[PDB]
Amino acid sequence: MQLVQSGPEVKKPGSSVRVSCKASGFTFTPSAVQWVRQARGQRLEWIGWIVVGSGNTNYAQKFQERVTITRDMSTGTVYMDLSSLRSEDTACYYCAAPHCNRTNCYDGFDLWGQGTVVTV
Amino acid sequence: FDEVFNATRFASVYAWNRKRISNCVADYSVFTFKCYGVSPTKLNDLCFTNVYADSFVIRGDEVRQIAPGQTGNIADYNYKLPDDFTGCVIAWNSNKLDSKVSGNYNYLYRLFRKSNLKPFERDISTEIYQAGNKPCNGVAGFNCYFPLRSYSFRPTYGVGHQPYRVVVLSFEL
Amino acid sequence: EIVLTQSPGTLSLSPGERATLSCRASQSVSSSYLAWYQQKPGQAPRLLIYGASSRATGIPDRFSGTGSGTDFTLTISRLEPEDFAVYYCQQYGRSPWTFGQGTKVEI
Repeated sequence: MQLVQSGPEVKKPGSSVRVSCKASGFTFTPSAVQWVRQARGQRLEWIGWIVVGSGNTNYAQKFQERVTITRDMSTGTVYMDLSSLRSEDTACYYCAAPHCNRTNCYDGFDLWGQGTVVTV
Repeated sequence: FDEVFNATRFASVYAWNRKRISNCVADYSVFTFKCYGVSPTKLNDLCFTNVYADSFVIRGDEVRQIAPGQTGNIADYNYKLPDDFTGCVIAWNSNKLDSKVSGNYNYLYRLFRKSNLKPFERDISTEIYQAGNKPCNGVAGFNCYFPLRSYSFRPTYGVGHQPYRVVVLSFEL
Repeated sequence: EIVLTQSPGTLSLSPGERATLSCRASQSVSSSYLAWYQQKPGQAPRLLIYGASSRATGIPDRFSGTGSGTDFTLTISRLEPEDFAVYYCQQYGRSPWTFGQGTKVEI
């Protein structure tokens, strides 16, 4: 009924970061989970989204070549991989998915994770 | 039995081709020769009078779901046997035959459907699916999903993703 | 690609009053694929409206939402002190996805 996200991480420029968004019931059930970033006091900015079922994915042109959203059915885990960290990326990252258990889905994005703080 | 094992090409799972073998004194002399209905003790002496022979290509790990009375992505949406199954489920691996350089994309398996399947039923229709409210007159990518996904079947994976051919004979009276 | 503009930037009205917000777009957006979010300092965002006309489960009826074409609006009838927050408008019909700028309401 909620989303679980890893704790804070620390990285220096040039490295890569992996963030895990772990849910329940994703397997066997359609679930379109997106990824949103938010710096301190700035507007929310979109990153990516992925369909847990078919693996279909789409990335922002700007964040292309820097973002890789990977899926794991067995553990019901979602991976957001970012490479070549830049100071502009230091921000909070949320994973959001719509309430989905009965095959059908709540069209809107309602569940939202606790957030993860990444600083570099 | 010369036509349903040495075939150059097999059908997918979202569809499947069977037959109506008859009037032939089945030389059952013919690897997981797992038989459920009647054991091979007397399979060479019978009066069945009517036999079918399906055909399927699936990943190794998913073969277990073929057996009756089990749940699974391909056994609850593509092919489910009845609880009173009377037949046999033969299967081996096609690691070095169906696998191809850079993989093969010709095989598919249905991923979404409205409801479960009834025994011995198939449905071949590629249309947008999924919604709460479904005002999806057009074709889109949010909750309107292409129903079929293609296997990978790369030239070389470890056992568990390689292609297994499985044939499920369905006897009758 | 689609650019969303949110106005007014800031609002200053006492509790109980009526506030109105405008979310403007640059191209036709299906009215079934728009939503609004509420954010308080440090917490996670909350879903308010899905489809621009359907209120999320359990949210007070004082909220209201309408609009069509390339301009959508949100109206709140009876404000209260805990509602002071920043609201973001998101169009979520056409890829690539997009959000709004943000607003503030106080007294």
